[PDB]
Amino acid sequence: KKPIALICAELYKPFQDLFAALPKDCSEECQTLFEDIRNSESHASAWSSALRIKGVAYEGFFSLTNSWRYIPEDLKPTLGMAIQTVFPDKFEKFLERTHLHPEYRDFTPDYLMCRSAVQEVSSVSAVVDRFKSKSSEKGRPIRQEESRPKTESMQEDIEVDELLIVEVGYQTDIEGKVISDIEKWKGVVNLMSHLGIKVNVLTCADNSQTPRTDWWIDEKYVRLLLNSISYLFKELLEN
Amino acid sequence: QIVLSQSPLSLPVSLGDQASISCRSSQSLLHSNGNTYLHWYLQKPGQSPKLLIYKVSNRFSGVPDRFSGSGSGTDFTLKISRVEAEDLGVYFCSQSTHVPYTFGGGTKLEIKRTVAAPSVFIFPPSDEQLKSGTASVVCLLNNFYPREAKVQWKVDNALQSGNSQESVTEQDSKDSTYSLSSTLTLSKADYEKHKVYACEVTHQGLSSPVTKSFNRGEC
Amino acid sequence: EVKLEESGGGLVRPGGSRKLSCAASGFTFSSYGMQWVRQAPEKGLEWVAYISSGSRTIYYADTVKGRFTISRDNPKNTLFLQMTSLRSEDTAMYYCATGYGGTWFAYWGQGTLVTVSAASTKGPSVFPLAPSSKSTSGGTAALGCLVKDYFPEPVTVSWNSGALTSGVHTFPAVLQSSGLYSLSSVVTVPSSSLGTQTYICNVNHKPSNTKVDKKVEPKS
Ligand SMILES: [Mn+2]
Ligand SMILES: [Mn+2]
Repeated sequence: KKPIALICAELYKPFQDLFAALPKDCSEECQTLFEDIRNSESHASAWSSALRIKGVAYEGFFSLTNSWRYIPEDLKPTLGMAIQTVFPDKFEKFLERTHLHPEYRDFTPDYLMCRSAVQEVSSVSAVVDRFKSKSSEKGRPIRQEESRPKTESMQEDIEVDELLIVEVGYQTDIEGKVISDIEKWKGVVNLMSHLGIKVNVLTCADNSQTPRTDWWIDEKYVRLLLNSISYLFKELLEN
Repeated sequence: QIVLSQSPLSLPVSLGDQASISCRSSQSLLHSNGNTYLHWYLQKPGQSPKLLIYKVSNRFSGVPDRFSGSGSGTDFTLKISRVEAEDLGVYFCSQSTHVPYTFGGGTKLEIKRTVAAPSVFIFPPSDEQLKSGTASVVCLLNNFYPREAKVQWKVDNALQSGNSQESVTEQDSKDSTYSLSSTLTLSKADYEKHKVYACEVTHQGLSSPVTKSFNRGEC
Repeated sequence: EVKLEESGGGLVRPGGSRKLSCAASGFTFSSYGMQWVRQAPEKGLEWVAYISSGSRTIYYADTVKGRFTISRDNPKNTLFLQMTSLRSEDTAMYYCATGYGGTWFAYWGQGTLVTVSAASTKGPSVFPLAPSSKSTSGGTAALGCLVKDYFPEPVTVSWNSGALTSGVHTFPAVLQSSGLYSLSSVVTVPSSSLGTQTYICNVNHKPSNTKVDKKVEPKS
């Protein structure tokens, strides 16, 4: 019965609360998408836009939760960009070993950080332990892999640069999300091991049935998503 | 699971001479961080091991400068420029580039000295032990060099096997000799069934094998 | 002064468990990785386990995997090794060690002896090795003591309460097929002193709280 514009009208408050709490670039992109929904002419157009809001907003709240920078997809660095700027002395041999798999160079994770446009973090190991802790405490599916040349041991007498590669998501099939993510990045990790480059890859996911205290984002942010985008999806179907 | 192969197994060297000990790795010990984690240790007799050299060639603080290390990749060498009496013991290389951390098998540094033939002594069983139903006969090879020696037991000229055991001391710190005990154990009944108990000793310091013996019913 | 001091060794039956400790001093313990290394009697060195400064990274020798646990308590400057499902092959001197800045073994403890066996603790029988013309050479006579069938290992021998040290040779123990140990101690002395100087071998076996003083005199 209800037209789409009227659906957006009814959820004015929830969406105004959502936009107010997202990081600035993330909020703007969601606001544009919301007006695409408001002015949508086809049900397929609205749903696709809602899908974009779901993923973009979730990433904004993942960033806030972790005190990380939200990066719009257009500004997200690729793997090749990370090797170029963080491990320049190995970039040429990175190119050679990617000749049979050149799409590796263009892999663009949600977050691509390095230890102190690649973002900097204070400790990679702390993030990994955070993820492994919540996986072990709350049963949350993750996948994790670290590169390792041969059977090399960690060392105490020198520091090396390292990368942390994180994939996040908001979607129903949580197990499938992390299984497919780690599978996609497995070849890169093996490659990194052969280059002597230390990397960790992390993947995790939430869905709308995850207990509110158990998400990878702060519970306050869970309510904002459920009160806005999640109802929007409900209301798009009914009407 | 790097295998470290040391050579030689035993190294006799005169005081004041140079010694060289080799450690070969089954794969390269170059770590991706650019360092090579091959290290060298000495275990003196009865003591805990002691670090000499770390990461191929860095002498550990306080270690005498007669010790040095070199090498790269899979081939490494420990040198003692001028051997001192206190360098007696077992030298080990070990690696910590890869997990598991692994050790070489050990090289025993021996202080060379002039040949010394053993003094050979024999001890019948004590009456106290014999009352208990057992008879141990002890043959002692005292203060000899080099270490190679052969000791066998003959009871009424029949060679014994399966009833003796031997033990050798560490090279003496002051005179650089070895001593060896060989102990023949018989039941009391077996012991009293025979007369001649003989220890036969072969050592390069002797002009021929020496048989030291006693007759049971004699003193 | 950097020091590492192990404790907790002793005798365990096969299948059993034991926990070792290592007390560290002289350096900021919590900043450095710590390790265990062992040495079976008369054999070479064998690395056991590694634990990073903040316990994040742990490595084990394949022969102890699923049986041993390494851990530490940084506020208490203590390193631990929990051993379970012990086997006779685990019998060894256990050392703690650290690189104090690397994965090499720069500092070592004095070690603590773990014996895995079902033999029961037993003090030695001590028998004289009497001097005779069959143990004499020149102006020199040899005598000694047979230290038979004790367990577990640690045994100490002295002569005349430690006063007689020149010419003493105490041999390394041999593990017998029975599961007990035996050794001899010998000494060479002037043959002129026989019958005027008394010779006593003093045998201490702390694990059984046994002390034996055996006088050794010429066989008559
Ligand atoms: Mn993405
Ligand atoms: Mn994603």
